[PDB]
Amino acid sequence: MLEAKFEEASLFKRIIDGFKDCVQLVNFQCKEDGIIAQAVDDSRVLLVSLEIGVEAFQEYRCDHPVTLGMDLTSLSKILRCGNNTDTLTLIADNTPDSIILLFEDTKKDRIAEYSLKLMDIDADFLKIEELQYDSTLSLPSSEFSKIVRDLSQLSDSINIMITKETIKFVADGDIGSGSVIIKPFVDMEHPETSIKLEMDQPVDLTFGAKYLLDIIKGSSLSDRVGIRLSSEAPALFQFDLKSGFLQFFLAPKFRAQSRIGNFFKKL
Amino acid sequence: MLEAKFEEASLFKRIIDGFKDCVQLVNFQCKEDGIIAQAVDDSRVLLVSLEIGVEAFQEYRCDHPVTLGMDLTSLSKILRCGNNTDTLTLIADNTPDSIILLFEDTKKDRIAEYSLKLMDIDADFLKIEELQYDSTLSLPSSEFSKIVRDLSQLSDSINIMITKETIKFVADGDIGSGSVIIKPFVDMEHPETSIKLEMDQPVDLTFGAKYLLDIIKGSSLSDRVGIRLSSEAPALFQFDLKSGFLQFFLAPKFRAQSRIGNFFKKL
Amino acid sequence: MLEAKFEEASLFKRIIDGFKDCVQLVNFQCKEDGIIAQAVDDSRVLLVSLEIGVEAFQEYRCDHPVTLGMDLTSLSKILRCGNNTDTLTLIADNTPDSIILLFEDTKKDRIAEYSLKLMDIDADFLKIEELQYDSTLSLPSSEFSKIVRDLSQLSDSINIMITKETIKFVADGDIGSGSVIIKPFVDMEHPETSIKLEMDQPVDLTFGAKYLLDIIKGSSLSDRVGIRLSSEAPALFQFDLKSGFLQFFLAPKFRAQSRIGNFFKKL
Repeated sequence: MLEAKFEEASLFKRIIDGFKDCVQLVNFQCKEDGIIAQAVDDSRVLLVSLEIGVEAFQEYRCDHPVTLGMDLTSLSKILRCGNNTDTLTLIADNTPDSIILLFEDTKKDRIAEYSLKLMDIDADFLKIEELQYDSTLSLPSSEFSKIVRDLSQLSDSINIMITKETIKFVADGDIGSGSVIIKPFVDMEHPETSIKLEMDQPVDLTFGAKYLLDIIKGSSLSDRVGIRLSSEAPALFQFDLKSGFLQFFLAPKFRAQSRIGNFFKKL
Repeated sequence: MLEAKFEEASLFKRIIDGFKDCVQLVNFQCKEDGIIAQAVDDSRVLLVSLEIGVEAFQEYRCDHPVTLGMDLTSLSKILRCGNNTDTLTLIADNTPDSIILLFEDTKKDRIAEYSLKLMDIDADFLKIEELQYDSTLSLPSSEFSKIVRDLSQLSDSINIMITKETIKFVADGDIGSGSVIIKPFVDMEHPETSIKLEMDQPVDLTFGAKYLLDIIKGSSLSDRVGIRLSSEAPALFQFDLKSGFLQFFLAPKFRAQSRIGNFFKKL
Repeated sequence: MLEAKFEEASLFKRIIDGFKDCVQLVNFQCKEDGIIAQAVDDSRVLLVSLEIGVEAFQEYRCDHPVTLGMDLTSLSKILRCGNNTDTLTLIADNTPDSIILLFEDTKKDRIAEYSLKLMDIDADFLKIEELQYDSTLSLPSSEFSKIVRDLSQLSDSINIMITKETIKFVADGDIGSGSVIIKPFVDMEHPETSIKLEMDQPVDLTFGAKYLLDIIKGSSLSDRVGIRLSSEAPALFQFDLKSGFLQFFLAPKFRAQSRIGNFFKKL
């Protein structure tokens, strides 16, 4: 038996929005420490990884570990039934063939109970390699999605280059090219805006703009994206949650598109 | 000679919007005490019925009874030409071959005189029965249409069930289920937020969501919808005007779509 | 070498927006006194002509006169970048094969630099002899596009008739017809809402509503359009900038559309 209550239903909606469009059929495995999910797009270059701590809920309790296979686009149909600020409680049984979503309003005399039919999804789970990154940076999610959205008009590839307190996004395509250069700074007056490069080695990696355009959809979960780049492993884009996170692992282009399985092996 | 005058043109526009998406070709009957209209969907499940009392006009004069056959989508093209706040004056002659719409502003000697060609529409007036309904309820137009819009994600059929001070909407479909339970409560704080119910008899009917979604388009005429349900009659959805109304009669599904002609016969 | 700076990038976006939908491949000629552009639609009915004086730039310099052939729809992709209020600097070389667009934000130390590949466009330039117009008028750009957008609901032709302190737009079509008449006046409380007419002879011209709908897109540049109509010359619609303008020369219909090339000959 599972009983997870979100203080505001919009949170679980913003989370699910964060990686539908990249993958549609996801296994949500509910443990007693929270809910985790992992999924790889059909091109095998982008790996979504979800972690929600018990702490992120108003109340959470999972008797046994349970796997909830869900179609994200049908789940998001249900998740638009909220009143944005409603009490969303995910509830399920022992060997559930369906989960229940119970939207509660504070005004009471008003409760809505939706049932999502579950699905059997084969689970290819890939151990995420504990690895050190050459250059880890952090910037407001707001400005990153604007950098990505601008340059993707110009090319199918965006390149990230970290050199000595220089972060350089470049896109070169048929109609032309673009550069946006940002340098690390703290503005304590309003500190939710610092660019924090930390560079061991310089890194020059190129990614498909299409995957980055799906990654920036996680911006609705955190004020700042943390990006961690390594010369020869997938890049980590991370949006931080109340006490979990949404992580996109992006196989870079070396430029041949490499696949995420060339770094991460099955369980 | 007909000279109807809406001090605010927006009101004849919100009226037509309430059922342009339901029936296209409608006959507007203009007599001495006001205007009536009646139309049935091409599937003969929905019966729209319009009534505008004279009191709803700022000025109104109709010498002898006149019928205006109109293509609602062409009328709505013209009705989108105002400033919302213009005084729209509806005008016609004897044996009218076209109607006149006269938008007047109060912020300038501005007059946009439009002419809509009239149309010959076969009259299919059906009598109305409205026998003592087992149960009648009323709720905010806002709250009703969101209930309908939510559940229609889940199934093609919405079922309404009235019991002791409990109104239950339920939708059962391929991806899952949804039910909303509301309880009558009258609330002096603000009168617009009161759910009213009178159950002489408990009653449950199932309707096509596709039709309900056209019915909720009437939300733009009153802040509250009135619903009247009986076991062997069509359901009555009613949006009230200042001395008028727009009503939808909906043939229920009792697993089969029944057609309104099994309840209403010709004139 | 060319260095043209807009104080706000917003201006060059709304300028290009004003006629990207009318012609796609435009030659922008930078002389030292500013930038000029002229282009004709594929139907040879509408002639766009642009003029930006240096007075319109925050900063401006052009050593030798240079022509930049540009694809407007590719240019507007770049012009969608930046923060609308950045300092956009247009930059070019001797025989430039590319333009450089430099978005600066006057708040942080961030510079975004785009390069647009140029285009080889044959300079179909027309000598323009505007002559005397029988009638010239001016009204709010707001009100003109609302008149045009309204009346094109009804027909493919809109007729403008100037006669005795009366401006009369008429549209006659299949579903019906509409006429709006405006009279010349002045309200000093708000002096940008005034209709100004000056008539030597009355004029009655008919235009294609498709062309008018592209012309009204210039409203994003000025609060007022100036219209000048003569009997057998194209109509002039003009939106004024601080030091320059965007003007449309529109070959009238006489039931038959004339071609701009029947009034203006090659250079």
